[PDB]
This record gives sequence, C-alpha cells and structure tokens, in this order.
Amino acid sequence: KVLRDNIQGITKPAIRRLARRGGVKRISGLIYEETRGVLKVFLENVIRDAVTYTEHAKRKTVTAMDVVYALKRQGRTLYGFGG
Amino acid sequence: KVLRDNIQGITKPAIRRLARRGGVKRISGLIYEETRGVLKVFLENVIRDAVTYTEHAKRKTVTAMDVVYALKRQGRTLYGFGG
Amino acid sequence: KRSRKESYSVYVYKVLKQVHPDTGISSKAMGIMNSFVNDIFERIAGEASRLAHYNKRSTITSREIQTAVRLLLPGELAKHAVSEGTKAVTKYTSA
Amino acid sequence: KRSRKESYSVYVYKVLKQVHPDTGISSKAMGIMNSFVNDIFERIAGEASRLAHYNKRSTITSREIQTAVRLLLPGELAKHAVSEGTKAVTKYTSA
Amino acid sequence: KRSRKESYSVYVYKVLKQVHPDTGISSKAMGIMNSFVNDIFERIAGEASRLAHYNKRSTITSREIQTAVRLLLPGELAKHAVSEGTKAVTKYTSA
Amino acid sequence: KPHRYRPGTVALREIRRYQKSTELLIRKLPFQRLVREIAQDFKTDLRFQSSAVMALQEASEAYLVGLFEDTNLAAIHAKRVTIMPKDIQLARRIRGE
Amino acid sequence: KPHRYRPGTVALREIRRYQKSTELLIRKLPFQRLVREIAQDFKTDLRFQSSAVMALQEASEAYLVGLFEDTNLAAIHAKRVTIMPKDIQLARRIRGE
Amino acid sequence: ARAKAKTRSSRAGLQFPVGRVHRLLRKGNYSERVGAGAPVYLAAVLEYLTAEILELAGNAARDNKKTRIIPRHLQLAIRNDEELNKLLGRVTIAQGGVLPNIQAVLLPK
Amino acid sequence: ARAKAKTRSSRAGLQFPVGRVHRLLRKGNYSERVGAGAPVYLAAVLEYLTAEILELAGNAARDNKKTRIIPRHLQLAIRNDEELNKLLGRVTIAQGGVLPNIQAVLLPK
Amino acid sequence: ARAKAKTRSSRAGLQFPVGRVHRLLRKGNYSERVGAGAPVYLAAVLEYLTAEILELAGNAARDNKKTRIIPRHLQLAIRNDEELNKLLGRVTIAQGGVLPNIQAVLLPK
DNA sequence: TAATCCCCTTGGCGGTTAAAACGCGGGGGACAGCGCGTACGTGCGTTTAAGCGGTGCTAGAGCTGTCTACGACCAATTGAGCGGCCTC
DNA sequence: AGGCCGCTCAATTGGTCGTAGACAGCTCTAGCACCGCTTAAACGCACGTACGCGCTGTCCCCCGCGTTTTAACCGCCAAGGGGATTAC
Repeated sequence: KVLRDNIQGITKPAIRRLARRGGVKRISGLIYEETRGVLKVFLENVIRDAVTYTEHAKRKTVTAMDVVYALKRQGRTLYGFGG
Repeated sequence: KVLRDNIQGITKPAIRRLARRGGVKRISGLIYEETRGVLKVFLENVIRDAVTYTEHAKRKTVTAMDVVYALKRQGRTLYGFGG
Repeated sequence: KRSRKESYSVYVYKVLKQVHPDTGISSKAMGIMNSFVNDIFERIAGEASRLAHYNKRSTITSREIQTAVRLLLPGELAKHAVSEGTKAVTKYTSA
Repeated sequence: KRSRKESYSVYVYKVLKQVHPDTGISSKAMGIMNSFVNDIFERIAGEASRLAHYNKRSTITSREIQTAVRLLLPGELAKHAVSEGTKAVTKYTSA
Repeated sequence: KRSRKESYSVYVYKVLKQVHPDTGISSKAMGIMNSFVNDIFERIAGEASRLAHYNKRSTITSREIQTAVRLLLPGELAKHAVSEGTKAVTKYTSA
Repeated sequence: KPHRYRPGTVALREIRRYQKSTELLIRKLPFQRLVREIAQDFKTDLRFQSSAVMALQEASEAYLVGLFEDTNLAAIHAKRVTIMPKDIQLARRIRGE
Repeated sequence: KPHRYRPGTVALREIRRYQKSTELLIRKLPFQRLVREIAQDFKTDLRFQSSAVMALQEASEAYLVGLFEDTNLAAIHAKRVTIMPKDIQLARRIRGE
Repeated sequence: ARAKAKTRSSRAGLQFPVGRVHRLLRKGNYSERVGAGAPVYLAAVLEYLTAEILELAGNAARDNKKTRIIPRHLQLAIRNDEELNKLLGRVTIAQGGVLPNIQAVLLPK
Repeated sequence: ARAKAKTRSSRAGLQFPVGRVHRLLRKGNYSERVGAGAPVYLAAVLEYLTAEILELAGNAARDNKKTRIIPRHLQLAIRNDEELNKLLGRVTIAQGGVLPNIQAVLLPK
Repeated sequence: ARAKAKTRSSRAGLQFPVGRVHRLLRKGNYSERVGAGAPVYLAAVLEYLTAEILELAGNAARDNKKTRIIPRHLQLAIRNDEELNKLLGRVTIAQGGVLPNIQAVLLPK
C-alpha cells in the first residue's frame, strides 16, 4: 500500500502538455526533473497546510476546502471548488 | 503656489547610488528616466491610498501612520513608524 | 435527511437574465461566481475592519466601505461603484 | 501630561536583559521591535480568526494558536515555539 | 401675481449632480436641456402614436416605446437604453 | 515520402491546441497516487476527496503555467526559446522562492 | 600623472560602501516637494508630517533596491553586466505588476 | 385613513418625473390609452440619455478648466459623439459654435 | 396589525440580499456594530461587479456561438479586462485555461 | 480579604504582558471568547521569537564591536536567518540598510 | 463527546486503446571568439539650492463636553430562496 | 439547465435600549513661511575604457514521427470509514 516513485507518475508528456498550455515551444532535457522537484515542493507546502488544517479539524479525509484555504495562504487563490 | 517638476529632484546620482546599494555595476543612461517613471507609479499608488486614508480620517495633515497602513496593504510593510 | 447549504445561485441567475435574457449558464461557472463573491466580500470586509481599527471606529459604515472600494477596487470600476452606491443609499434613505 | 500610549518597551527590555545583560538599545530599533511584535501579533491573530471561522469555532484556543504557529512559523522555529508555549501553558496551568 | 411655467430644471440638476457632484450649470445650457427633452419626447411619442396606428393598437405600452428606441436610437446606446428600461420595469413591477 | 513537418510546426500546433483546450493535462490516477504518496509522509493513512485531488491538479497545473509564463518571458529576455532550469530558478527567486 | 581608477572599481567601492552604509541616498527636500506636488494632484493644500515624508522615503528606496536586485538577477540571466530598462520591465511583470 | 404615497419616479428610483411624462403623453394626442410601462420606459431612456450627455459635458468642462457647463461644451459633446450626431444631425444649438475643424488643404505645407 | 413584509433588498431594488450580506458581515467578526449604509453600499458594489462579469461572459459566449456560460468564457472575460486583471492577478480559475497568447518570436519568419 | 494580585506573565514565568495580549484579542475582533491558554501561548511564542532575535542582535552588535542595538544589526541578523527571512520577506526595516551581497559574476578575476 | 449511518471514499477486476515509451532522422538552438561601434563610468571643477540653523505663527492635531443619531437585538411572521427531480 | 414543486429559515419590523462618534470648540504646537550662511550637490564636459551583441560557425539536443505496450480509463463490484448530524 506504500507508494515510492509516483513523482514519475506525472509523466514527461504531461510536462510537455503543460508547457504547451504555458506556451513553451522548445523544452530542454534538464527541465522535467526540475519541474518535478519544484511542483513537489509546492505540493508539499500546500498539503502541509492542508494536513495541518485536517488534524486541527480532527478529520482523516482531506477536503477541497482545506486545499482552498492552503492555496489562499500561499497567495494562489483558486475559484471553482466550493469556495 | 503649484509645483510642476520635482520628479527631477530624485536626481540621477541618487539613482546611481541606489543602484550601487542595489548592486548594479553599470547603469545605462536609459535607466534613470524609466526608473523615475516606475517609482512615480509606485508613489502614486501609495499616496492615492494614503490620501484616501486621510480624508477617511477627516484630516488635512498627512501622518506617517496611514503611510504605514497603505504600505502594509500593498505588501511592502515597513518597520519603524508604527504607533 | 439533509442540511441546507447556502449559495448565491438565484441572485446571479436573476441579474444574468436581467442583462442577458437569452443567455444560459453552467454550474461550475456558478461555482467560480460563488468563489468570486465570497472572495471579494472577504477582501472588502477585511479592509473595512482595518479602517474601523485605524480610525478607532467601532462601527463600519458606508464611508468605510467606500474607502475600501477606493483602496482595493482600481480606477474606473471604483468610480462607477461609487456612483451606483450613492444612488443606492440615496434611494434607500428615500425608502 | 499626555495620553498614555501602550508600547512594548519594558518587556523587550526585560527579555533583552535575559539574553544580553550587558548591552544597550537604540530607540529606533526599539520602535522597530514594537512594529515587529504588533505585526506578528496581527498575523497570528488574523490567522487564528481564519481557522476559527473554518472550524466554525466561536472561541480561539491555544490549539488554534498552535495551528497558526505551525502554519506561519518555519520548521524548527515552529517546533521550539510549540515547546516554549507548551512549557509556558503547563506552568500557567500549574499556576 | 404670476402664473407657473413648468420646466425640466431640477431633474437634470439631480442627474448632473449624480454624474458630476462638483459641476455647475449655465442657464442657457439648461434651456438646451429643456428643449432637448421636449424634442426627443415629441419624436418618440409621435413614433409610438404611429406604431399604435399601424398595429391598430389604441394603447401604447412599453413594447411600442421599445420599438421606437430600436428605430430612432442608433445601436449601442439603444442597447443600453433597453437595458435600463428592462431593469426599470422589473424593479417597478417589484415595487 | 512520408510527410514530415519542420521542427517547431507540431510544437506550435500543440501551443494553439492546448491554449484552446481547457481540460486537465495530467493523468488522474498517478496524480492521486502521488498526492497520497507525499501526504503519507506527513500523516499516515490519509484519505482524499477525489474533488480535492482534481483541485490540487488544476491549481498545480495553473501554478506551473504561470511559472512557465515567467520562464519564457525570461527566455525571450534571454534571447532563447529552449528554456533551461536556470530560467525557472530565476523566475522563482525574483518571485521570491 | 593624476590618479584614475579603472571602470567598475569606484562602482564596486560605492556598492560596498552603501551596502555597508544605511543612510538615505536621495536629498530629502526635493523628495518632499515631489510628495507635495503629487499630493496636490490628488488633493490640494495638503500638509505632511516630516516623519511621513521620511517614512515614504525609506519605503521608496527599499522598493527601488528590491527592483534593482531583481534587475541584476535578470541582467546576469541576460548574461550582462550593464542593465537596460527591459530588465526592469521584465521584473515588474514577474512580480505581477 | 390613507396609505402614504411615493412618487412613481421614486418607485422606479429614477429622477425624471414619471407622472409629468405620463400626463404629457396622455395630453399630447398620441393615444387615448397608454400602457403602464411606456412612460417609465421612456423616462428611463431620457434620463439615461441626459445622464450620458451631462457626463460628456462635465468631462469637457473639466478639460477646459471650467467648473460649469457652457453651450460650447454642449456643442463639443454632441458633435464629437457619432451616435449622438446621428440623433442630432439637423438640430441647431444656441451659442454653441462649431467643432475646431480645418481641412487638410487649408493648413500650410 | 403588522407592517407588510417588503425586504430591504427590494428597498434597494437590488437582487443581492441586504439581510444575508449584513448577517455575514456581522458574523464575520469585523466589528460588532455596522453602519446601515455599509451593506447596501457593499451589495450595490457586488451586484454591479457581477453585472460587468455577466456582460463580458455574455459577449464571450455569443462570440463562441454558445448560449451558455462556460468557465472558458470566464477566462476570456476576466483576463481581457485590465481592471479585472488588477483585481484578479493572483486568482486561479478552474478549467479556464489561459488567454490565447503567443509571443511574436514563436511565429515563423 | 483578597490574596496578593499576582501577574499572569510571572504565572507563566514570562515577561510579555498576558493581560495586554488577551485584552487586545478581545478588542481585535477575532473571536468574542478567547481560550485561556491562547494568549499565554501567543505571548510565549512572541517572547521566544523576540528573545532569539535580541540574542542575534546582541551577537551582531558584539561582532561589529558595538554595545547598543542598532537597526543595521537587526537587518544583518534577521535577513541572515533564512526561516526568519521567509517569515519576514516582504517587511521593510527603517534605516536597516541592505545585506552585503555582491554577485560572484560582479567580482573580478 | 457518544452513536451511527450512509454515502462517499477505497480496493479489486476485465478489457481498451490512450498514453506512455522508445528509438531514429534532422533541423534548429545556443552560444562563444572575435570584432566593432559603442555607451557610460570616472575626474573634477562650479553652481546652486540643499542643508543647517534660526524666528514667527497659526492650521489644524489633538483633546474635551453634548447630544442625538444609530444601530444591535428579541418575538413573530412571512416570503423568498434553497433541496429535489426530471426532462428536453 | 432549468424550471417547477415542497420545505424552512431568514429577514425584517416595531420597538427599545444602550452607546458612538459627530459636532463644537479650545489650544498649543509643529508645519509652514521667511531669512541667512555653508558647502555638498551636481552636473557637465572630457576622456579612458569596457559593453552588448552580432557573424560565422559549431556542436549537439530535443522535435517530430513513427511503433509497441501497458496500464489508465471506464464500467462493474464489494467494504466499510468517517463525517456529519443530533442529543447530552
């Protein structure tokens, strides 16, 4: 049940797709692992806040409202998830 | 009564000395006027809020504490003038 | 048995059909609208609380809200909002 | 005389003599630490109000304050703040 | 002993002070306002009378005036004109 | 001969095709597995609302898109189109990361 | 022969000295007159506490030095030692302005 | 005894007199019977039109550093709006003057 | 025996609830006491703001030949207005995508 | 017949005014009731941060052979603690100067 | 905090390509050595208004008495506004 | 979606009761205005010298264009976790 290498679950073509949404034409080989690391750091910060919320809420299920508040505290406020 | 040009009073060597404090080793001659423009925009953004505070305060003399409030609103909180 | 959850659906639906009678809507667009109305509401409310604190006011009035509008809401939208709000408090005092 | 204005001069000075009995302090730096304690007090107070809103709690407790500390304060600052506040609240609980 | 002469004075004054609280009024500009109000009123009223004749309707409702706005007022303003007219009849039926 | 577009043509077609797109660009299941993976390190046996998983997904996607916008602004600033991770680090550190 | 330094040396010495020093680098009184003339652009005949003038000052130079640090970051990212205004415009867009 | 009355202009929340426009329609020989939404609709149209032209006149007055409207401002406001010019192509304005307009061949060089 | 129930939102003539916004401001712990003009002014601001949002959404939908608002229309509505952009620079939209935005260096020739 | 009025800061063994912080939170509009250990915990956190900052300030003053706390010392201390740095990234110190920061590319060969 | 329930999450399974993945031709990309017009740092004297310091004064900042607006709050009552559904 | 049907809560009103700050008004004090001596500022021209970037080239690096494959997706099935709800 333990998971080990799901940062590679965010695939290389998914990175290419996102950069196409970002409007990036040419992408170096060094890009993908750096993107994986920085998204890992960003997710770690957000869910650290969310887990703090959840244990402060005495809950076990991660809710999207906690995601919303965590993104608010990082100045990345998201519309469209019950906020 | 009125004044027409004191944005010139933020002089070019003052900009040079700040860029030395900002770590710039070589400053184009094109730098000074546009730096004046962007500081002009920033000071307008600050002082518009500060004036809004001031007639919200029913006062005619501008205080430093409302300047602190406006800076803290714009995410550029300054220590050393509160209270 | 269920518990009611309040949302701003019918009002945005009303003003949409007021300004565009022929225009439809999707529900997740309404989720973005609910997020918008709560977001801007809390921005204005926090700024109004700040202004009440700064000028030692225990009461937040329309002057506080208008001040918060000039602060947060930029430029042209602020002047329009001032205009219809002044109309709105005027007709409200007449009602 | 004038109206008494509350400041944090003496408590910062007591803490300074706890950490550095030998040194002095400038008044400009003193106003800076007054702004610091007021600013961080405001950050933690607003964050605790946010979390009391999220949990629908009418009362902010040291649980909420600890949550806000774990949010804002980074890493070892957060955990040693937890340790210090825990030791303090045990001493105050034991009077 | 004199007799009252009616004009559109205070209404245009109210509207101007709504859109410009600090702007003053010259009297012959106000004459141009009164004459403009009378002119456009007579144009739209005559068009409504003609439309009432052509549809054989002895009653001129808001639909006739809406048609008259669509005819005389060109485009973009006419679209906005329909907007306040719809909102006004809605709020009038609600009041 | 088989048809072959010049390098960048299919890239630009992907540019237009994914700017007109609105859908998520990540496979849902491995992203959910990754958020469970990372969150298990901070707290054990964590359960995720799937809507929260897609919320994290879309927020992260748009955060990355804003990051690459800053990046390729730096790249056209750097007279390049092959973006490299120092561009991303520049965007982060000027942003304050 | 009178003594003369190579380019950048006095620039670097100034860099070191005002990184060491903490004082204001702009004359306070033209700054004050600028504050008043932009005040009357919003409300005429305003009066300013001197503390408000210097508070606006240290805020102004702090904002400026932050922008110039970002400018140097862009310029070394532009592989350069001389900054041009497009660096500042880039950094202003990166900060979200 | 009686309910306290509000004007129908106040019921609309509009500044133009709904009653006066209604009576000038009914006595203007356009129809003997008039639907209820017609004068409030027309009055809202008129108030919006005057609001727009008064806004234009006010901005024009602030351009000329004059606090009060003058019919020169009215001439500048009418003639520099395309749809208002379409409304008032054949309308003469007292003491208004004309647009500053010099043809290209009239200018030197 | 009792006054007729006629809501303050109808007193404003506005669809946004005076009562609900008032109770959210009072419950939101900003001050224990709130001036009367504050929630009506706020509700007028909110309904107006949502009004231009709905205008831009409507023209965005009419451009893409759909009668219903999609959040892609919301993306095009928000990001194409400079004051709305200044309002929502840091705000993220679900399933909105981005603006159609290509730099000129990416085009051929 | 009341006993000695003791102080809650000394009850916590601490220096920061518990009564002031509790009164400010009662008057700060964050919750109408405040938990009993909340201001004690808050003051403990504030004193811990203040104590470590003043320790760093005194050490920095001793580093430049001065015996008095200076805002330059505050800058050189807080901006050189990375967790205090990103705790206080957007905060300006009056007359604090800047960190000595030369880029390695700016230094000569 | 106890109960609890139910519904919403979690794990398992069967195919199906969609998506990933791997590999190969190829044009483009990045960018350095050197060159070359260049663009600005640095010297340093001169000007002047900033800086310092020195006076007079009242505008309004700030503090004090009144008082009435002003608005929160409770029982009741209602009407709008949300849960539910189905359907075109 | 939306529009229609059933519920319910919330929103208001009348009054009441406490109180907040607006207003008047004094006062006194620092901002403003005026005045005077000094020299830092500053700035402007000359000149030394280093800057930015482009040509050509150069080396190599993903992009595009496929094939293969596999597990993601979708549809289906069984479990119970816990979240939320009511009462104490």
